[PDB]
Order: sequence, then structure tokens, then C-alpha cells
Amino acid sequence: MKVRPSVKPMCEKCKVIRRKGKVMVICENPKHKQKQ
Amino acid sequence: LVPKRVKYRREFRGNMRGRAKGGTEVAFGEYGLQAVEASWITNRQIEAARIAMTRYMKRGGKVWIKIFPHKSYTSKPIGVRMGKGKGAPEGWVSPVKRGKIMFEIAGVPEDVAREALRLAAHKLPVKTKIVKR
Amino acid sequence: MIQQESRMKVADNSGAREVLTIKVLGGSGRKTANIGDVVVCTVKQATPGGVVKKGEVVKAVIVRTKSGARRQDGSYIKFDENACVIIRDDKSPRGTRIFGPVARELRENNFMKIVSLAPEVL
Amino acid sequence: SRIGKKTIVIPAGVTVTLNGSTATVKGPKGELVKEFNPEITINIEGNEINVSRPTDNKNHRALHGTTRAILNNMVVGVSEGYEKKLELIGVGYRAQKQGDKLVLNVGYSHPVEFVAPKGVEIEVPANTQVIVKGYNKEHVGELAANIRAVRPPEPYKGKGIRYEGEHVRRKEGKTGK
Amino acid sequence: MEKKVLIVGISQKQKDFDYSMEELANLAAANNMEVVGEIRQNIDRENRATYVGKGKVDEIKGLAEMQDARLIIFNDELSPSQIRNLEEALELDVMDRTGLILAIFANRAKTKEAQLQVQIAKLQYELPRIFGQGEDMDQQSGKGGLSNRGSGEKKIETDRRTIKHQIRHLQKELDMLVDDREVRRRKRKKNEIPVVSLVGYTNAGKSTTMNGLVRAYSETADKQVFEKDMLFATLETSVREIVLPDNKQFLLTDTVGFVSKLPHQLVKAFRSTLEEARDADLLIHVVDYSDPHYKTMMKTTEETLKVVGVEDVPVIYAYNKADLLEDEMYPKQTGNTIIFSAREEESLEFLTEVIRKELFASYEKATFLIPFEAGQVVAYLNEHADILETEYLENGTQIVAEVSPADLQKLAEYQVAE
RNA sequence: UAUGUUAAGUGGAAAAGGAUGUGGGGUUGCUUAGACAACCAGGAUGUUGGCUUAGAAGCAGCCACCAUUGAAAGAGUGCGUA
RNA sequence: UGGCACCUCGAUGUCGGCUCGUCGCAUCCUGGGGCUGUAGUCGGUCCCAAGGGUUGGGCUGUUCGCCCAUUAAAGCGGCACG
Ligand SMILES: Nc1nc2c(ncn2[C@@H]2O[C@H](COP(=O)(O)OP(=O)(O)CP(=O)(O)O)[C@@H](O)[C@H]2O)c(=O)[nH]1
Ligand SMILES: [K+]
Ligand SMILES: [Mg+2]
Ligand SMILES: [Mg+2]
Ligand SMILES: [Mg+2]
Ligand SMILES: [Mg+2]
Ligand SMILES: [Mg+2]
Ligand SMILES: [Mg+2]
Ligand SMILES: [Mg+2]
Ligand SMILES: [Mg+2]
Ligand SMILES: [Mg+2]
Ligand SMILES: [Mg+2]
Ligand SMILES: [Zn+2]
Repeated sequence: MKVRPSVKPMCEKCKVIRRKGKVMVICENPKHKQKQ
Repeated sequence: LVPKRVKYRREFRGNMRGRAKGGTEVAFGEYGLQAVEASWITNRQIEAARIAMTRYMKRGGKVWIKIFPHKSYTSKPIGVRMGKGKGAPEGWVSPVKRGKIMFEIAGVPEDVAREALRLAAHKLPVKTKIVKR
Repeated sequence: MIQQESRMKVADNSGAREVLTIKVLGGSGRKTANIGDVVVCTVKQATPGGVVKKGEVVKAVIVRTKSGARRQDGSYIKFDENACVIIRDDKSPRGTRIFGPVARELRENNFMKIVSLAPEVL
Repeated sequence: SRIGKKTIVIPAGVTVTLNGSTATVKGPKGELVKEFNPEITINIEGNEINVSRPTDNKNHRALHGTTRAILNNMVVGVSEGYEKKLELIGVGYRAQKQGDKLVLNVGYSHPVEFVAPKGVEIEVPANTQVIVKGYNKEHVGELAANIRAVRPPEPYKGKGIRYEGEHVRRKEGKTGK
Repeated sequence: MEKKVLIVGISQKQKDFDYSMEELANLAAANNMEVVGEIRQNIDRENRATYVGKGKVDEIKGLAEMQDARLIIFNDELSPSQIRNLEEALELDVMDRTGLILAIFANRAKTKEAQLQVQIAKLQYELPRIFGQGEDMDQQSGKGGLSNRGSGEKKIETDRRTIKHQIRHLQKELDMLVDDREVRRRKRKKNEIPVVSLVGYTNAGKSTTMNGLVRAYSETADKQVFEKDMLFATLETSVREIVLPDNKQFLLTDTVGFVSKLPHQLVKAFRSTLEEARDADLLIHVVDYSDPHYKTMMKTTEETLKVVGVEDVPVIYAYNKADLLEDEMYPKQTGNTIIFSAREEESLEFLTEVIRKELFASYEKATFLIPFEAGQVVAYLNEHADILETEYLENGTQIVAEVSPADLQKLAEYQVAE
């Protein structure tokens, strides 16, 4: 996981979702997992 | 960007009240960066923004810089007290009021222009927007 | 009870004769060592022409102490001197001969060659 | 809610009753009972169940949809049932059972033991194949997930316990040269 | 603008003393400065107080005030007392060779590794000099007496402690950066790719050689390395793949150049930087054969390699600039020496042939029989080894090729005895 | 009291930046001659287009991107093989 | 590291050590986890976590530092530099 203030997509399969009131990115590539 | 010569080596800092006097419209190119707030902008910041936005376009099109650093500012070193005259000049600055267009570009399509201006605006201490003629 | 700065007489064939202890191994705040413990140490006197030289940093096992050991059946043993044997990274001696009596506790700690080379195992 | 508006056709042999907000479903395979919020309402007749939506705002829409889905799954599970399937990949990876106790040899120094709860059963067609069966979606899914979490698949050889409907992301151990 | 400077030197029993002043002028011309006059003195020993003696100071001051200079540059490292004395006598600004090299390095440091290295070198250089520099304020004579309230220390202790502290912080950041750097070498070390490193003097032609080799034998050949005459052009190391026509792979590295009379505070930075050359598998020493002084350069080159700590590595001495010389034939190999011109296809072919001969010498003949339906191994052979001939048999494919011991062990089942 | 907004205890502390939170407006595309989402079926032939390569069969890379039946069907969107 | 001169000049004892600690977390060890240029071994980086633990000497008045030998580890700061 990457914990940054600037979560945004890194490729064209990344998806931006919200869980428990946090913005995050999920993807097939595990290197693209981000949480704000 | 430094003036070749000046009449005086020291100058008041001034203020930034009001909307920009002139230069609030795109006049040479198709695209421009507009200031939304007021700020002092140094020549290092101008140079960094220019290099970023010029490198993205691969030396295609044309770029106009619409602000010049006419004013100088001074400083005092660490360990000196107050008094004993004014300090020594350090750098050159341009006071930019809200509404001023400070960079213009032409000769490239929408995408290249907008992305170059976005890359440039991240080097500047002021809040900006992108406008088209 | 051997702690740092205590000196011991060397009871084997190597060139050393007297040794000063530098560190008791086996824990951060450990202070004293007993029969069957390994110490780091330095050679203070040596026999000219031997394998171990003066000023060398070595490690050794204590084979008899002046405050000895108690056995589980309720008996005790004590000696008139403190003595050590210079050893390698494994538990093997660096000499070919061992002098004086050695305590039986060396066998429980698996110092087999020292036990077999001794004149007497008490 | 398109889901919330759909009709539930009751199969033969299963009976559904309402005690206030509580709902009870019976049939050939078992009995279910569950509590929903009173703001939604349900009609009852011979062979149709309809859940209605008083209001059009957000949470109310979501609750309508999920209430319909839960009723559908409950009735189907009572009537036909539910199952999940599990595979083991790797040398020496073995699945067995002694009575009502699943025993897994998945590469540890000890075997791993599982016992099913009430309403759920475990079946072992082959030494490298497991099946979880029951009339409750949540419990079957939870037990299959718990079994799979013992030794999840790994990307360098594919070894572990996985669903049949899993695609494992595969990596190469040595690259660059 | 451009500053006017002077350069001052003593014979000091140096063997040349002329190339030293020439390269000092070149270095000054590489710092946006121009030399408007040099002073030399043939004294066999250095003066203890002013480095040139009493009369030479007046002569230097007169020349500076006639040529209108702003700074004086001395050919050797100065002493803090020497600096104080010269500054008081000349009423100008004084700077030495170490300061000049540090100034050159500071403004060409882009990556923060170089920036931090130059920062620590500058602070280490200025740390001993602050004594008399700060004593002028500190030696105020009148300060007080016994006070029953105070710091319990003298000001000299306090300022010594303050200046000592920050050095440790900067060095700590350096160490953390180098440790992070060792992470990126994990893949290279885990595999066993041979590595060959280019070393030599400045402006020898290392970067041009690397660029030619990369254009000849790389997949992403568009990745070029900067080249120019100027001065210390490359301040960073680069690593690239090279794949030979006979299907062999190695890595080529490029490092920085150095010059004679090198500061000791910066040789630590070079020792940090040349850590890739230290663990190299082969060394290529580029020498500018055209320059008459090239011989001297070679010696000082080994000296640098003796200090950073690279030894017992096979070295091939390559003499560049063969085209610039008349009545010479190239490329040619003599012992462990190569005569060639970097900007030549044939010279690069010869150099890569020499490299292949030197590195790979355990690739021997072997024959394999790969069954048809159990295929997918001929592809490995063709993309990991050089073949000679293959045959289409009824039972499979009969290949013969020259391979490495690892391939032999991996393909031990397919070997056929004769 | 009337009409709205907010779900953070914001209210009751702090920026550049980041974001399918939520409400109100204004434009525009398709749609009961059936739109969007799922489900069923098809998704073909010259032809493995040419070059290069030991290969390259849509899917290492370069140059081309036509035609037929037909409702459409890419000289191929991605995975996969060597 | 500095700037200012707001309390104290009918007195607010000032460095290092010893004795005795207590608190913060921006975590040195130990506990849980995500990513890896994670095959294994050994590591790197980030998230949760302050329960407990966190060495003896040579030199120097020294704090700091260098060195010797250990340890799971030899944390960084506040408390009138406690
Ligand atoms: N006539 C001739 N000129 C050459 C030859 N090889 C290189 N040169 C010239 O010498 C120069 C070499 O510069 P370069 O290789 O960048 O020097 P460098 O070794 O990188 C200096 P640094 O150590 O700072 O990187 C080039 O500009 C090129 O024009 C050659 O074979 N013949
Ligand atoms: K901005
Ligand atoms: Mg004793
Ligand atoms: Mg003693
Ligand atoms: Mg005095
Ligand atoms: Mg910002
Ligand atoms: Mg909004
Ligand atoms: Mg559809
Ligand atoms: Mg008073
Ligand atoms: Mg001491
Ligand atoms: Mg340890
Ligand atoms: Mg404190
Ligand atoms: Zn992605």
C-alpha cells in the first residue's frame, strides 16, 4: 500500500473508490494500491 | 532575468492592492496562465516554470513571458542586530496582482498546451487558471 | 566468580601463562562466570616460542575455580586456584596437553576433548 | 430500485411468514429467520412476495434493494440450497476427513482441522477437492473463505487452496538475465 | 558577469610546474573566470607565513591593482594562518585550488548525491579555517568578569561544538543515501552478469566509447550518454546492457573523470562514487594517446585507483584518438594495450572482440537432443547461447552449440555422449 | 416561527495539493420502430497480408489495413504458446 | 543558530557527573500487517502499536566523539539544557 495525500490513478485499469470514509485506488497491479 | 542597470539599488517593498492594471488578456498566443491571487514571483520561479513548460513541448510552438522582475529585495545575515542601515540586495522579484496573464503559448494543439500549462503552474507560488483567447 | 579484570592461570600446553578477562559471554548484563563458561580475554604472560603470543585476544573456558560448584545430590567441590583452557570457535583446545585436575561439569557442557586429555576429572 | 421492485415467486413446499418485521422461511432443507427494519414493508399472498418503497431518497432505496435480495437468497437456499468448491494445488497437499472433521495436510508440521457448524456440511470427492454445502449463503461463503485462508495461492508456482473460479496472478521467480 | 582573477604558483620542486599552471588556468576558465596574469616563483621551499615571501606579495598586489583583479587563486592548498596573512597584506580576496575545484563541482551537482557530497566536502574544508575567522568577533578583549550566572563554558567551546554537530548530520544523510543505493544493485548481484567499467583521465573519450558501443549492441539504443570537451562533463555513473551477436550479455558502466592535485576531502566522495568500479569484473583504461603529457596522466590515474581501493582487477589499456595521429594503423592489440579511435565502427568491433575474448572463456562445445513434442528448449538455446548447426531428426532436434557450465548443468539430461 | 443545508461533533485550529460525499441550477447524445445493464447465439473466408527472423500463424518488431458472404465480424481489444 | 528586551540586579547558583526518575512518539528491540527489483536465506520500505526492555571499559573536566569487547537492541526528545 501507498499512503499519500495525493491518491490518483497510475494506469488505465486503476479504479478510485471510497471505503470507511477514505479515498483509495484498487487495481490488478498490486503496486498501484493507494490509500489517502 | 535581471535588469542590465538600475537607477537605485534599494527600493520599497510596495503593496498589491487591486486588480492588475494591464495585461489581463491573451494578446500574442492562444493559451495563457492567469493569476487568481497576488504574489511576489522571483526569477528562479519564472525560470523553473519556463523550462518545464518548454521541455514538455519539445521546443515546438512559441512561449511569451509577460512579467519581468524589475524590483529588487535585500536581506541581513544571521547574527546581526537591528539597525546600521539597510541590507544587501539578494534577488529580483515581480509583484503580480490578481487577473494578470503571466505566460502565453501558441503553436500546439489543445492537449499539449493544457498539459504544458499544468506542468508549469505547479512551479509557482500563486493560484492559477488556464484561459484561451 | 570470574568478572572483568580478574586474572587466571592457563592450564594447557599453548604458549599462554596468565590471562586477563575482558568479557563474560551469554547475556547483556551478565557479570560473573563459573566453571564451564566461556570468556573473552587477553594474554598477559606467554612462554617464548609458543603458538599463542602476548597481547592476543582469545577466548577460554574455565576449568576450576576457587569458589567451585554444587552438585544436585547436595555435595560441593572447591579448588585452590582459578584456571582456564584456551579454545577454538568450536569447543576444542588449542594445546595438546592439559595440566591439573578438571571439574566434572565440563562433561555436561560437552567439552569432551578437554575432559579426555585431563589427568583427573573430579 | 429495479431489484427492489422484482417479484418473488414462492416454490412449492416452502412457506414464508411475517411476525412484524421478522420473517421466517421453511422448506425441505431447513428453516431461516431474519429481522429487517420496519420502514420497509412486505405483502403476502399465495405465491408472490413484494417489498415496497415508501420514499425515494438514498438509504431507503438501498435498503429496498438489499431487502429484496436477502429474501430471494433466503427462499432459494431453503428450496434448492447452496454450495462452493475448493481445489488444492501442490505436491503432498492432501484433504481428508474423519467423521465430521476435515483434515488438511498443506505443508505445515501439523495438520489443520475443521468442523462445520449447524446447517453446513463438508464433502470430499477426492483427496484434492473439497465441497461446502448448506442452505445459507453467508455461512457457506464464510466457511469456504476460512478454509481457503489456511493456504491461499501464491504467485510463483500456484500452490495453495483456491476456488475453481479463481485466476491467480502469476510471477516469475528469476528475471533480468 | 566575468570576474578578473590572478593565478600564483611556486616551483616547489615539481617536475613540470607548467602543465599545473596550464590546467589551473583551464579550471579557472571553467568557472566563469578569466586569467589576466600569472605569477611564478622558483623557490624550492614554501614560505610559512604568506606562501610566496615578502617581496612577491608586493609584486602580486601591484599586478592585481594594475590589471584590476577581484580575486587571487593559489596553485596549492593554503593554511588558515597563510590565508589570514595574505588577506591582510593584499586587501583583496584569496582562494586556493581546493576551493576552485569545490566551486566547479558545486554548480554541476544535479542529483542530490553529488550535492550532498560537495556540501560535506565544503564544510570539512571550512571547519579548520573558522578559528581565526571567528576570533575577530570572539576576541573582543572586554567581555566581563566572574558573574555567578552564565553558561559555565567559554565561547570557543560553544562555537566549536556547534560547528562540529552539523557535520555528523550531513554525513549521516550521506550514509543513508548510500545504503538506499545498495538496494538497486540487488538484481545485478543476485544474477551474475559480468561488469566492465571505463576509467581514465578527463576528456579521454570514455563517454563517446560507451555511446558507440550502446548504439552498436543495445535494444534501446536511443539511450545515449552526454559527451563534450568542456570539463568534468559526466558527474554521475551510468549502467547499460550490451548484447553481442553471438548472444552474450554484459553490463557497461561509465564514471566520472579526475585531475591531478586532487583534494583529500573530495577523494572520499570519489571513493563513494567509484564503488561500482571497485567491484567490476573488467577495467578499460581510456588514455588520450594524442596528448604528449598522456604518460604522466596514466601514473596519476593509477594513484587515484590506489586510493579509492580498486585493485587486482584485469585492466586493458585503450589508447584513444588514433585517427588524430598521422602514420598510424588501428585498431591494433599489443599485450594488454589497444590502439583505436572511438568514433569508428571497426575500432569498436575490435574492442568488443577483445572484451569477448577476455571475459567469456568457459563456453565449450556440447550436443543436445530435444524431443519434438517436449519442445520449448530450442528457443532457450537460441536466445541464451550461440549455435553452430541443428538437424531435423525423426526422433527430435539434434543441436550442437557452445555453452556455459550453468547451461550444461541445467541441460544435463539432453547431453549425448560420443 | 417559516423555508432550506450539513453527518463532520464540521460547528469548537492549520496550506499547496487529492477525491464516483451531498444539494441546487444550465447545456448536450441515445431511447417503447425498444436505449444502458445483464442472459442466449454468432463473432467467418483469401489469409500463416508482405518483410525480418530458426519462428513472427491478429497479438517480438517494420511496411501495408484490402476483398468476399453476410447481421456484423479488426489484416485484430487483451490474456495465453515456443 | 538568531532577533526582541516583556518578569527577576533591597541576588531567579551557572557546565559535566552521581542519586531518583517521570512524560511524548517523529519506534532502537520485541508483537501484527501491505508492497517489493518478495524463488529460498538474508533484506528494503510503509501502516498499526509506548506493554516491557534498551551494556561494560580506554582517552579527554568534558557534552559529543573515536576506539575495544558484547547485546534481541545499545532510540530520539521535554520536565528552570529535570
Ligand atoms: N579525433 C578524434 N576525436 C575524438 C575521438 N574520440 C573522442 N573524440 C573527441 O573527444 C571528446 C571526448 O569527450 P568525452 O568522451 O565526453 O570526454 P569524457 O571522458 O566523458 C570527460 P568526463 O570524465 O567529464 O565524462 C569528444 O567530444 C570527441 O569529439 C577519436 O577517436 N578521434
Ligand atoms: K500553483
Ligand atoms: Mg573464583
Ligand atoms: Mg586484574
Ligand atoms: Mg576578559
Ligand atoms: Mg504546492
Ligand atoms: Mg460540488
Ligand atoms: Mg448490452
Ligand atoms: Mg530589588
Ligand atoms: Mg576511561
Ligand atoms: Mg547480538
Ligand atoms: Mg531537557
Ligand atoms: Zn493500475
